[PDB]
Amino acid sequence: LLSMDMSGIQDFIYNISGSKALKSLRSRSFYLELMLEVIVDQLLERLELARANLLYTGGGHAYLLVSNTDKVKKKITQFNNELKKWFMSEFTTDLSLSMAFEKCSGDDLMNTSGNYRTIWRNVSSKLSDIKAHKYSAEDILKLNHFHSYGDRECKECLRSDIDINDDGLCSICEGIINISNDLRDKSFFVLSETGKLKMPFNKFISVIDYEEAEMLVQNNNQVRIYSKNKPYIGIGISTNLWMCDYDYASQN
RNA sequence: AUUUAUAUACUUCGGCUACGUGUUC
Ligand SMILES: Nc1ncnc2c1ncn2[C@@H]1O[C@H](COP(=O)(O)OP(=O)(O)OP(=O)(O)O)[C@@H](O)[C@H]1O
Repeated sequence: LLSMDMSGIQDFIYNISGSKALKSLRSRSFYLELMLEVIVDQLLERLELARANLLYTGGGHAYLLVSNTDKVKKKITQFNNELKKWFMSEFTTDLSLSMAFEKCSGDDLMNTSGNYRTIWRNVSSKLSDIKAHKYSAEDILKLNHFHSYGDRECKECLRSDIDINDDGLCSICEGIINISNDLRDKSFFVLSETGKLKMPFNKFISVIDYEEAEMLVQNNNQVRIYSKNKPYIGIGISTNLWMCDYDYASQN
């Protein structure tokens, strides 16, 4: 039973002070949500496994029931290592993820003597105490010695480490603005290798409509269409992602 | 030269901080 926790959502989502703030917030919550979705899907691809194995997602949590094999464990550990590398490379304190798992048996799941709750609490506890130790030695040394030439804080996004560009905006928040602009009109989001917004596994997210999504399907491209609460799509890798995106300002 | 001594009605009714504008280089 594998559990994942996102570290810093309540902080990173609430460093917004600009005039376009509302557009980013819809884009920022969606950005974290899509991060979690793409990372969990990518994990399930590593496990050569099915989507039905995801028991619960939401907030910064995720719950999976995967095979108890040494192979599974080595893959989980390796992907955790690469994952931690990537987040350290992009935000380094604002967002982190945690991995944890604890053995369970069939007798446990069948609700024999309430041990289901015992294992649930055990996995929660291991997830919540592995967050104490997040950084090995060499990583913490690696952070502290970068006399690296960089620019200053993003206006929309409060971050010293980030480097601003045109109009005093960094790349990440400008892409956030663009995808926010596209949010209200277009309903489908694609996982593509060129795209707009930087995403974990060397991937990028852009926006599509059902027709060019269809062409992408007949383009046999390794794509995952992520939708805005649309059933009956039947387009490639159908992913009716569950999200509430409402704005009265678009009713004018 | 011998009785009043101000009396009742109404004791303010009608009509209820706008703009430049919030954030950064
Ligand atoms: N994409 C998101 N955008 C905005 N708020 C979110 C998003 N995802 C989750 N949240 C909410 O923000 C809350 C605060 O997140 P927080 O940073 O405290 O991390 P967490 O997931 O609760 O875990 P922990 O605090 O143990 O690290 C979450 O509990 C959740 O309800």
